[PDB]
Formats: sequence, C-alpha cells, structure tokens
Amino acid sequence: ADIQTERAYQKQPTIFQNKKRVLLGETGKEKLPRYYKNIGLGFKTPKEAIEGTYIDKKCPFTGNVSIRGRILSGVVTKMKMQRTIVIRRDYLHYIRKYNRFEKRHKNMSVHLSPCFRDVQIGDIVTVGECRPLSKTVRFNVLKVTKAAGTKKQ
Amino acid sequence: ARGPKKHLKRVAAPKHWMLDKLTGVFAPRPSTGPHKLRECLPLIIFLRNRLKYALTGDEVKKICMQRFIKIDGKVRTDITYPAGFMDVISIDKTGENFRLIYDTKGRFAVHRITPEEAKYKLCKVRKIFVGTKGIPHLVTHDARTIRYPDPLIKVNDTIQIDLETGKITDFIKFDTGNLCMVTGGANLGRIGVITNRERHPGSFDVVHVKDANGNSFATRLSNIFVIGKGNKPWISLPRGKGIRLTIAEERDKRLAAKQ
Amino acid sequence: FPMKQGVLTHGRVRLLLSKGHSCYRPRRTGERKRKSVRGCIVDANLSVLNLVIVKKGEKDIPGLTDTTVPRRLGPKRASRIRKLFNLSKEDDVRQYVVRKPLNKEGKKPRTKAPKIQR
Amino acid sequence: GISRDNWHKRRKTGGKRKPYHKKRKYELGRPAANTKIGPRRIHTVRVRGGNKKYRALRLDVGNFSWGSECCTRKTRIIDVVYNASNNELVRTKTLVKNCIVLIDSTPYRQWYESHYALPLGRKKGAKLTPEEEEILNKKRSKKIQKKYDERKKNAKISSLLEEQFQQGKLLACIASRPGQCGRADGYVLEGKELEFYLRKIKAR
RNA sequence: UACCUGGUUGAUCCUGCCAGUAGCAUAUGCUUGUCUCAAAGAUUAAGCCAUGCAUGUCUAAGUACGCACGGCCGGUACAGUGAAACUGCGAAUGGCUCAUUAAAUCAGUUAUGGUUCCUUUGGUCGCUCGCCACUUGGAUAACUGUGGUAAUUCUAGAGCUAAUACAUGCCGACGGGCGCUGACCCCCUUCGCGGGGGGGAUGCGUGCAUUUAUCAGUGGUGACUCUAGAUAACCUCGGGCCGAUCGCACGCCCCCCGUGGCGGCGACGACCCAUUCGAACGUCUGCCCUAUCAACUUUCGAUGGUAGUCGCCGUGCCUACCAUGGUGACCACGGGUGACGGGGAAUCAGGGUUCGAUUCCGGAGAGGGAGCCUGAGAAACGGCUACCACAUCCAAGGAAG
RNA sequence: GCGGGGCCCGAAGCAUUUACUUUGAAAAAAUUAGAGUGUUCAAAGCAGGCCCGAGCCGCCUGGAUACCGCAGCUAGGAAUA
Repeated sequence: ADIQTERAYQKQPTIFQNKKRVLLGETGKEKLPRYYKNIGLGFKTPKEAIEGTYIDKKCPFTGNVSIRGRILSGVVTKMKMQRTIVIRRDYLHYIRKYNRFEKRHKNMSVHLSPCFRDVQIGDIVTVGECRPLSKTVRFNVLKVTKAAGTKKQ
Repeated sequence: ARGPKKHLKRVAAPKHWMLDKLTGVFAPRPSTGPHKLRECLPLIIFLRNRLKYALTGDEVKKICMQRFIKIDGKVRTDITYPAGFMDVISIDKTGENFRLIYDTKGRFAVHRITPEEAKYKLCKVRKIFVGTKGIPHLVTHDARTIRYPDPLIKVNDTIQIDLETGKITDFIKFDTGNLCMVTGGANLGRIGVITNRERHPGSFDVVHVKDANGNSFATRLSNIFVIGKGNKPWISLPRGKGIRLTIAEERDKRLAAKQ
Repeated sequence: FPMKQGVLTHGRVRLLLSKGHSCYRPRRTGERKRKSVRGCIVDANLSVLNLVIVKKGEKDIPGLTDTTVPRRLGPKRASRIRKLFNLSKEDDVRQYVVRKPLNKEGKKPRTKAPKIQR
Repeated sequence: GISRDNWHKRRKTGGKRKPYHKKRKYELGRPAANTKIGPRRIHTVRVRGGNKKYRALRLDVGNFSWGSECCTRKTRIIDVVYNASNNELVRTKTLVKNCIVLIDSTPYRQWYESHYALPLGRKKGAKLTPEEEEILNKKRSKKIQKKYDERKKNAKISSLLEEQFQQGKLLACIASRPGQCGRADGYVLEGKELEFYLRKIKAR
C-alpha cells in the first residue's frame, strides 16, 4: 500500500514539495497540495482525483495530457493490462447495395485513469481523445457511468 | 515533392476568378502574402481579365514596373501579388481608386470609390495577445499587426486603420443587431444583420444572420466581417447591396433591362 | 594526377575531395567527388614536378633570378595602399594610388585608375 | 541512417506490414551522445529549420538549483552515484536527464554563511579565525544585526541534509537534457525525496 | 422509349441456354473529296538506348584594374557599357510513368494546446551602463606566366588582385534609474532603558533569446505545465542577437571656422512575434478475390507501465527494468491482385453493373537496394560514393556513366 | 440579469444513452443536368451588345444554378426499435 513503487521518485512537476521545514514548521503536521486542472463541454473532476494519493503523468486531471477533439462512447470488455482498459465500441454500418444494415465493430484501448475504484466488465464509458500516449493507446477515460452494477450480491 | 510548389494549374484556380479554358494551361499562382491563395484575387487578372486595361501578361508588368500601382498606398512592383479583402488600389495617374469586395453573386466586383473614402481599410481582429515588457499586441484579418491598441477591442472586432499613416482609426465591437458581411462559404457576398452569435463549446461557432430583407440564413463564425453599427456601412456599398436574388428574381430584372 | 599535402603514400590513392581541399574545383555546393590523386612522396613516376626556390645560390640564372616583371595588379584596398607607402594619417590617400600607363598600338595612351574600398 | 518512423513496427493486430516508400530525411539519424565528466567538449549538428543543437560530449560543471531558498550558482560535478533507468550508465559515468549526480557543496557553502550567519562545514573549533569568522561579524551596526537575527527563524535545515554539508558534497539531480541542449543543470535533493534516493543507493 | 425474336418437337406447352440485336473501345480489312475541335509506346517489357537538347540568372542600386569597349576632356578615386570570375538566390518546381502498395495510399472529417517553416508582407530593430571607430585583418578567382597528361565541364606551382565571401570589432546613445549590500543620522522611548524611520560612502548586477528551479494570480482560451511580469543564476570558441554595406536627387546651420555638426527617397542584411506557403503527423468512418489461408504475435518489441536515449515534436521511437498480455468466424493472420487512391467515364425505368494507367488533386519511383553532403526544403540521381546487374572510351595507364 | 418592487426571462439540469427522421452549417474546379449568346448553324466557346454626333474620360451586361454518397458537427421530432 505504497506509492513509491518504481525505481525513480514519481512526482507531479508543478507543485513544489520541498518548502521550508524549520522548527516553526513542525513535523507532526504533514501536508502537500495535489495538482489538478479542469478541461472544457462540462465534465466533473471526481472526488478521489483531487484529495487522492496516487500519481500519474497521463491522467487527464493530474497529468500533462491536454485532452481535446472528439468525444466517443463505448463498452468495457477487458480489464487487464495495467492502467489501460480495452473498450469494444460497436456500431451499425449501412450498405446501400441491399438497403439493409451490417453489424461491425473494432475495439479500442483507452488509458485508465487511476482515480476510479470499480471499473468492471461491461461498463458504458465516455472517452475523449488527446495526443498519442502509446502505440495503441490514444484516447483517455473520463467518467464511468453505472453499468454491471448498482446492486451486486 | 521534396519541397513546396511554385506552379498552379488552371482548373485548380477558383471558379470566381473566371479564367478562359483555352488560353493556356496555368493559373496566376499568387505570391505569399497577407491574404491566402484561395480567398484572394491577385493583381494580375484583375487588370487583364477584369479591368481590361491590358492585353497579355507582358503588358501588366510594364505598367507595374514603372511604379504606378499603389495597393493600400504602398508602391508594389510584382505582378501576382495577393490583393485580398478590404483592399484599396491607387493608380494615382488618372484617378482610379477601386475597392474589391464580393458581389451579390459570389465574385470580385470592380467597384469605384471617391479618392477621399479610399484613405483606409477595415481589419477583423483574430488574435490579441499580451506581448513582452507589459504591452499588448493584436493581429488583423490579413497579416497586419498593431502595437498599443484600445482595450475595448475584443476578439473578432473589426478595427479601421488609415493608409500612409498606419495608426488605428475606428473600431466597432461585435454585438447583436449590428451589420456584417460574410466573406466565405455558401453565402458569401450577401450582407445582413446578426440575430445572435450562437456558440459551441469546443466546436465551430455558427451565427444566425438576418438580412435587410427578412431572409434568415447562417454561416459559421470564421467568415463574419463586421462593417456596420445598427445598419450603417462604414464603406462604399456596391450594386446588389449584399442581397442575393433567386432564379426567378433575377430573370425579370434581367429581361426588363434589355428593352 | 597531382601531388597533395599530407598523403605520405609513394603511390596513387583515391580520396574524396570536398569543397576546399586541393586538386578539385567543385561544380556545385556541397558536391563531394572522389578523384584519384598522387601521394606527396617523390618518385621517378613524375613527368614534371613543381619547384619553388627560396634562396639565391651562385650566379645570375638567365631569366630567373633577374628580370623582375613589375607588379601591375597592385593595391586596391585601403589597407594595401595603407601597408606599403608609410602614409601616416590625413594624407589624401586617393591621389597616391597605384596607376598604369596604357599602350595599345591601335589607341592613344591612357592612365587608368582603380576603385577603392574601406 | 537509422529510421524512427512506424513502418518497421508490426501493426496493432500483430500482423506484418510492407513499407511503400524509402525512409525520408525527417527521420534523422540518432547517435547516442554519452555525456560524460571531464573538461568541456561541445559539438553541434545543424538540423531541419537551420537550428543548431549543442550535443554535449564531455562536461565539467553545471548550474544547479537549491530552489527552496532561491540559490542558483555554478558548482562543479564530482561523481555519478545512481541512475534509475539503465543500470549500465552508473558504472561508466554517463550523464542523462534524470541521473542522481554527486556534486560539491562549497559554492553553496560560501553562500550559506554569507547570508544566514551560521557555522556550516565546520565542526570542532579553534581554527576558524582568519576570514572564516568575519563572514558574520564584520562590525555590524544596530539595523544590520536586527534584520539578520530575525532571519534565525528561517534558517533551520533537516539534519540528514547538512550532515553531508559537514562531510562535504551533496547529491543533486539533473533536470536539463545533456546531449540535447548542452548543460547539466538541475535541482538539489532534499525532503522526503532525499530519504528516497539515499535508500535506493543503500539497497543496490 | 420500364421492349425482345430464331433454334430441343410429327406437333404443343415449359425450364433452360446458344445465337441474333443496340451500344462504347482496341486491332484490323476494304475504301476516301472537303472542312472545324482532334486521343496517341499504358496494355507484353518499371526492357536496353548511339546521338542533339530539356535550368540557370545582374540590377541606377554586393565585387571591375580584361585596353575588351570608351573623346583619360587632363596632371588624376572612378563618363560608364561591359567578357570572365567571386558572392546571393535557385537547380527540391515543372515533366515522365504506375513498378510497388489491400486500413496501406487515399476520400472526407477533425486536430497539432505534441512541432519546424527561404521568400512575401505587418511589427522589433540608442531597452544592455561595458586607447583603431571618419572603418581594424588575412587570403582566393578572372588575369601575366611555366605545365603534365592518350584522355574528361582533369586540373598543380609562381605572381598579385576585391567583397554583402571569410573573420574579427568598438566609439556614441550612456546622464543614470533599479533591487541587493553596508563605518557614519544623533533630530524618537537614550531616562538603568530600548527605538522606528529615512539618508547613504562602499561593493554586485541590470536587455531579446537559450537553461534550471521559485514566488504569485495584465491578458487568456468548452480547457493549460498559456502568455505577460517579479525572484536567483548560466550563456557552449565547429561559440544566437544589438548593421565596419551599396546607390539616387541634394540640402540645413555653418557659430569652435572655411572645420566640423546635421537631413530625404531608396537598395539590400537582420535573431524574434504573427501571417502566407505548406510539410509532417495524430482521430473517426469507408476498399477487391480467397478458408484447397482458422487461429495469429511475444528469444528478435509482440501489447502496456516506469525511467531516460537521441528526435523539429507525440509516442516501443529505441534501450534497460517490469507487466502477460494483445487480434479473432462481426473473417484476424496468410496468400492472390492483369490493384496506384480519388474527382469520373460508358451504361440507365428504378435498384445497379463494369472500367478509370491517362491531362485535376494526393501518393510512389527515377537500372536494382543502401548510405549521405549542401540547403529553410533531399535519404535529391538532368548531386555524390559502395555493392549488384547491364554498358562506353582507352595509346592498357585510367576516365565516363 | 426589463439583501429581497414590477411588467423578468436567462447561465443551466439535459434527469438511461443511442438507433431512425427533420432542418442549418462545411463539402477544389473540370465533367454531367442545366440559364443567357445566329461560333454563319453544331459539337464547342465564355463571350458578347449598341450608336461616331470625334467625343465615344465610351455606355450597358454575361461569365448563373443544382447535383457532392457514407461517416462526423449542429438545433429539433420521440411513433417504431
């Protein structure tokens, strides 16, 4: 249950952490601010992304990713592969040769921001797009609305 | 291929320049300038297809090398300079003073002006920014910049600057009920007041435009050019008056005027 | 194939003469052309070798240590006229430039003057 | 001639791909610089756009930052003690953008006693007389002794940091990009983070 | 024009198909008077080419000492025009063809807030406090002159010759302001007392840009680790800026004095900001035939996380350490394509069907692969070198493609 | 949005999201459909038209208009699924 798991000290760049501990600043009271910004078209910043204790360079609220462009929607199908979930967005293509439709899909991998507790199998997830994060990962998780739950035995 | 282009084929040049299909294979290919290569109309075909003071391309050089062409008061000697929007030419040999604004049919209209209203231009602002050492700047619809501006001028205001001096002259803030001209798209060349600047977070803003004759059309915001408080233009105003006539509305005024 | 400063190969090798080494006038900017060259070590494989005498020896070689052709393409910069003449300062340097009498047979005699720089 | 674009990767499904064109100039060759410690040797390469980047072949000094008291001066570079990325680089003394490098403290020592009036880098006594005691005495007046003695409440530092000030050198962190820009800048380790990197040096 | 007729039979009615018909597009036969617009070595062979050419270029205004032209209009700076050469810009555009190439290119659509951008313009161009400045230095080419070569747009030595080439480099503005420090202020609570200030002598530094880290919340955007300002320093010698430039019509006050002070229009140079050209790259959607191609990728980066490495910038783009994942019968992977993609063309009741190599835009390649210099722009072939294959001149030495 | 007045009408919540439809933007010219025009007619073309009284600084005018699928952006409609 620790944050320093990598071999280098993972830290937000902008907040300045080494500031003037003298005997006026007593060591029985320890606190730091946690950097977060707000993007733009009306999304909340969820609770555990502000007072949370994690760290990321690629979370859209507390990393250097400035997310802009399209906003798309999907269904979670595969939640392996650390900090990265695979969502299978699924559409209905139209062919005018038969005047009838055709089921098609191509799944897509998005960056799981670590401020979320339950992101399970089969969840409707809204997702915006940003700069390229990896070779497959471009997009980014914003907000999980309820699915596969609200009541689990 | 390995670098940028310096030719232009004929049919790639826009259809409102009205070039002959058979005179040759190439286009003007205007220079790099303040007005981009699709919107603008170069100085060359304006004299040899529009004004028809010339015959060839050689004729246009040997008036323009002798330094009597004054685009916006500045003596220009190249043949394919990009002229653009809110432009004033000045022959200053026998008093021409044209002004090139889009007509009611989507083309550049040869429009004469008195030599006293030919003393300025209007510039839609598109980016202001606080420059270094605590001063602000801006930039115009074309590639002009202005230091120390009047800070009521906010984004997509239209300012005025006067030639041969260069300072700010007039400003008019973007607001509803105020007259403008759309300078691009499917509705360019038709002129009307602004119902509202309807907004979009993220995406393009598209505004609702009401003319002087009750038509209600719309273009997106990056073509709106304000020249009017209430409804008064600060500029000379052509025939057509920024009102586009339908195919029945044209044919009765075209076949009652060749009588 | 000419001899080149610092090859030290008694033989004939091929180097890549860029713009400015020796023995190759390049024909456009950045053009490197590899041409064969001969090394700086002397041999009897030489049809001719240049030579520069740096000291008088014995006598008057006929036409070689006498008959100084007078330098006609003289100073034009205003520090080559201001290197030879020991003109101090405020001397009106323009009057004192090197000149040339002109002697075509077909025309009349002239004296011709350079421009000036700096 | 080393490429950098996509067409020598495998695509997303895991299937091979065939490149349709020769590799262009804008996938410029990428030689490793290996910034190491000595005197100063700096080489340049003209790039696209005509700009010049100073890639740093060998260095001596840097322009490190103390930050918390806003003290940025030069100091010279001694040794490289840790590097988190590649464990090869620390046994061969190469400087990269995030290598925990060890530097002397004596340019920060002569700033600290010049401003705060504390003993620092001195530990036993009876040797500090010639110009080493007068860095705080100077025959100060009333208004001078008032402003410096109220700075005593803003002049404590945690004991695991000045313990190596007494012993001589500080380990700092590079933040510039040597081999790309041409310096070895950076901040100085302190706080809970200095508790971290000394622990990982301890455990290697 | 939402169209059918001749054949299985001794006949009839069918399912069926053949043939006929009418296009439009290649070849070819026969034939041919006039006149107007006129496709054309793509189909096989992205096969090889003898030759001759298709890219250079002076403005009054970067350098004239060619006597090569000037009436040397005269006791000396140049009446200028000028051949060549140095420099600056191009030669990366056109043009040719379709071999590659099956989510590739490409078509939209949407970004670059993840970045560079010659020219054109529009702004910045005494913001810096520091003994040649009425101008500092060394060559080099054209040329006088000796040549070697069997030979090529082969070039060596020697003489000197300029600069907007190459370097260097300050005067003046510039008087100082500003925060930092600190022997003197005593006029105040000195009354055992302690004060609260202004004044400073001193010694540092003062810009644009680069780089590190820090405070703070003019102008900001659905949105910032935005821009702007303050604090503390650096400032790469194969080293960023603050004009040692060239003309044109001449003038102002001339008062230290017949000597120095001052002015116009230009022409180029000019780090940076923005535009303009654009290029790169990311997002979403869209492609032919095949299962006699059903599982594919992962030592060797396959997918993701850290942390760097160079890179114009995003990132397995590499590397190291980790994670054991990814794609699939909604057809992946593999192969075939006589597939460049598109705007289109023919066809036409409507649905479609087939072609589009080709003149417009986008991509690829200059015999086959690969590697680079110079340039704002190249993995350039009317640039270079290596290999492969084909191929020339030759006096056998080497040249040229 | 003319510290609590009234003729006030928004920033917004979009309270299961989509599928479907409707309108509006943006959709390079050429070409096809097409509007004007005795190229002598026509394929074509983008030009042409009208009077010397020498005023004839020569006047008027054309060079229109749709079709640009699918997928995204928009404000609606909420039967059907």
